[PDB]
Amino acid sequence: MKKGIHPENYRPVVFKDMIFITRSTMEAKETIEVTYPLIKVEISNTSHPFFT
Amino acid sequence: MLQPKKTKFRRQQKGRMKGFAQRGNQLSFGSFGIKSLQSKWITGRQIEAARIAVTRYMQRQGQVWVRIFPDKPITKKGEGVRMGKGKGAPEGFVAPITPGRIIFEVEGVPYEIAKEALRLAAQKLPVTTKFVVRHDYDIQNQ
Amino acid sequence: LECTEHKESGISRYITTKNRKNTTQRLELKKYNPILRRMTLHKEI
Amino acid sequence: KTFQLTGTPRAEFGKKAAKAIRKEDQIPAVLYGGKGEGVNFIVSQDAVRNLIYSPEIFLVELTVEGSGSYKAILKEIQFHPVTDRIIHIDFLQVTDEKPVVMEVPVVLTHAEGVKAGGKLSLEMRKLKVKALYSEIPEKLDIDVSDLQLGKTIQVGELHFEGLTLMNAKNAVVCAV
Amino acid sequence: ANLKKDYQERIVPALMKQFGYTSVMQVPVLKKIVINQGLGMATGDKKIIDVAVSELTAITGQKAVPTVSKKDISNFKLRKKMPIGVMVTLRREQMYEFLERLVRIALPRIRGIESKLDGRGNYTLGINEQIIFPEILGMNITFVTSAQSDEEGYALLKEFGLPFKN
Amino acid sequence: VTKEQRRQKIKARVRGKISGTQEKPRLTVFRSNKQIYAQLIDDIAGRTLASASSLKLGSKKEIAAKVGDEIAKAATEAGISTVVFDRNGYLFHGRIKELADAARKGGLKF
Amino acid sequence: GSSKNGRESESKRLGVKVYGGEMAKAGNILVRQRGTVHHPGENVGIGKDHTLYALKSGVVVFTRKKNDRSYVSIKTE
RNA sequence: AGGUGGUUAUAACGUUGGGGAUCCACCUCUUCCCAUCCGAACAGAGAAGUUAAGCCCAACGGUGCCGAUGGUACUGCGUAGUGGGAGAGUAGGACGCCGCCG
RNA sequence: GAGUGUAAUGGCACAAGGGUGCUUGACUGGGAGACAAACAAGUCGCACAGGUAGGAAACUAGAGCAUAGUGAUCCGGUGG
RNA sequence: GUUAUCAUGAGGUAGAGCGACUGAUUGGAUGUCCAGAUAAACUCCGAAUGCAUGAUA
Ligand SMILES: [Mg+2]
Ligand SMILES: [Mg+2]
Ligand SMILES: [Mg+2]
Ligand SMILES: [Mg+2]
Ligand SMILES: [Mg+2]
Ligand code: NA
Ligand code: NA
Ligand code: NA
Ligand code: NA
Repeated sequence: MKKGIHPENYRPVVFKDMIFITRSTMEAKETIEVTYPLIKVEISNTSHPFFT
Repeated sequence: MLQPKKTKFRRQQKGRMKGFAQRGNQLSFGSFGIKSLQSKWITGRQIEAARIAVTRYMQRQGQVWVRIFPDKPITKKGEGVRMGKGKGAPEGFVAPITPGRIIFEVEGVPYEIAKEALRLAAQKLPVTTKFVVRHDYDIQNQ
Repeated sequence: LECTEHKESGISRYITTKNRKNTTQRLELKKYNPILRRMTLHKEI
Repeated sequence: KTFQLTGTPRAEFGKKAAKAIRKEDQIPAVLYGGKGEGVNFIVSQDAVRNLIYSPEIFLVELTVEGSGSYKAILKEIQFHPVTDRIIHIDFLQVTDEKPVVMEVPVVLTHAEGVKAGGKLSLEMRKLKVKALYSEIPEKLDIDVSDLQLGKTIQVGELHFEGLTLMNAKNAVVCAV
Repeated sequence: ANLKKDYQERIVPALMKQFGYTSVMQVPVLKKIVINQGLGMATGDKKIIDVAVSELTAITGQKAVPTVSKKDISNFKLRKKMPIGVMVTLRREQMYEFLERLVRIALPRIRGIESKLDGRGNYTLGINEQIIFPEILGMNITFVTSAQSDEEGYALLKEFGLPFKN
Repeated sequence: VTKEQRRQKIKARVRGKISGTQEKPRLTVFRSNKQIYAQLIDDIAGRTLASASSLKLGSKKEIAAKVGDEIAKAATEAGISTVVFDRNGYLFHGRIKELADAARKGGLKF
Repeated sequence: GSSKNGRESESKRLGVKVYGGEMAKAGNILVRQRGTVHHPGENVGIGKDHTLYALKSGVVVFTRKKNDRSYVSIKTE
């Protein structure tokens, strides 16, 4: 909350499972139709065997 | 020999025994014991000799309690040493006792054996003593 | 390593101590100048 | 279970009065409990000789002359350090209103099996019990016909009557 | 605000149904997610304390601080001045967004999770690899709940989506 | 540790030097979530000399002015000036400052 | 044969100087103490070495309070 | 059901129940006064919600606290007398008592 | 049951223990009255005038939680 | 000035105690508990005397 110290780039982005926008720092080089910031990931919790 | 595992101080001022014992004048563990009629310092060597004597009697059936522990350091100067120049060479520990304090407690043996076993122990001690039986004792069940 | 100090600037002087290996810069404190009857800066000599 | 005691009135108090009392082979004594103040009176060494010097316990039926008649139990005996003679007694008044803690003898009444060899050992000689004064046994019998090997009967693992075993539960009342 | 709606709109209306509270203030609510890691190796090589700060900030999104020692133990070369820990205390929505970054992507990237709490209802997690997250020498994770026993804590815990076990 | 043990700790620190006599009575304030109160107290006597509050009377800081002024009129009639202001475990800020400022701006040397 | 002892320092003559009931002039020393064995009450001040002294003339009063804490104060008129 | 004092806990701590007219509180959000790694604390802005918790009331001898009478220890004077009289423990007491303001 | 640079003892919760913001009162002229006391020495403390620091203010500040860390006179040095 | 009486005050000795601290310590059941017990440099307690102040004789 303090001005300054907090690092920037913390902007919303939707992760891909291989879609849910979540405020995260990691800004992968991509875009998508706003909610442009996108990151591609491997099997999420929807595809992990034991987790499902 | 009975002595503290460690002490805070190496020397101690020789105190003063004043009156009758107000603690440890009653039997708690056994049914028979011996109690002092004088005030005196009791040494560890005296206690070990008396305990071996009472344990030698009663064969191997019964339990003996020592109800005093020597925690008072004493010293002695020695021959050819004049007065002054500080305290002398250490000489072990003693336990100060006053009249009424119980020394040896015995249980597990009939009345006559206990009376005789503590008589042998009292004859190794520097103070005259007295036999005590607990007031709830039963002469018709031993 | 704690020596006498004399802060200056009749003249106005204040005597005090300080550790010469801990405080290595000359002392400079505001004190009351009796001659001027107001606070002025006194520096070590 | 019952003892007959009587005692004379006591008026003076202090170092001088008490020393003169025992000069006649008497004992100062007090009685207190529940409603009302205490009672100061005098008993004799002959009178209380069989009340205290005994393996038994009794409910003292006390008749203090000049004051009245009550029921009491032994609470505290004061002994001389050297002579081991009685110098003071206080009796707790007992009524049928609330329980009272007292310790009754416990007797190991045959031994279990062949037994481990002359053991049959009574360890805890007395057990604290709280109950109405007219519910306290004269004795605490136990039957011992099980576990002739290394065993122990605890204080908690026993139920006698409408008593209450306050005698430091999870302890050991017999063994071997 | 990803699991925030899922909790207030959906998860809360079920906790009261089962445990049967007479109100809505008796239901457990995790209040913070504390993260920490021990840097005893930094007692002899302290250049790896700043790097931990930089890594411990890209994950949660909010700056962390060093933790100074508190004891004088020679067996760890420890005197009561050294920085040997880095902690971050996420709270309110900051832990809400962080929680979704973990239940979906952290446990999935594991090479599930133990079921044992402190007894007051605070599940703590020590993961031995820091690359389990996207932005990245493990780090502790503690969810301090408003529950009372493990029963109430577990119901709040499993509703979020924590993989847990059995 | 529970929003009150600290306040009582701060209360006793302030009371270590601030009290009230027949002259210079103590000005005491209590801040609730919705209201605000004031009281003039004579510690030697133990009784309250005057009072004001906003229970029966803008944002919360805008209402502390009226409490800070209504306590002046009550003390103005009774003949009180040069009161001493105690924090009562409250930081000197916000609503509490406006109450103190209004009391000073009136007839009291708070 | 020797002693490693034989040392001592001068005693400081500490303690209560004006007892409860007596009259004090302003400035009078009431208690010399190490620490606040006694605490300053009304009209009583404390020095650098915890010396208790009278700020006003009057009657010396001792008073025990919570946790058996002792206070010294002067009763004026 | 609040604020603020006096009385050295017989006043404290705790346990089990009750309480939402209005109050106290938790509660909601950080644009502003102000604050920490974090509106957790502190501060500001509100009344959408609850008595669940703090808080207050009833009952409880549970932990602590108070505590006789008698006897004893010790002791001033004096050479057994003449005066003072503990500590511990036991009967018991105690779930406060009083002022001001709203 | 910790800490309080340093022995021991006494003290400390409104902390005298731990943090930060600003500061130099580790002030000029002072000593009503006491403690202690062979002397020489030692200790605590004013009232108010001048000018400051912190504070919203009340107020506090003539060094440090206290008690050791020391050396007369003669004779010389330095600044007014 | 002294002594007595009354009023007021501050004590930490004798004694006592040890789940009130520190150190030491006995036996049991088994760090937990039940008993037993110690000290110039231990104290949750605590006299008798003595001491200070005022008044009267
Ligand atoms: Mg000395
Ligand atoms: Mg008496
Ligand atoms: Mg003078
Ligand atoms: Mg003694
Ligand atoms: Mg003793
Ligand atoms: Na000497
Ligand atoms: Na006598
Ligand atoms: Na007593
Ligand atoms: Na002990």
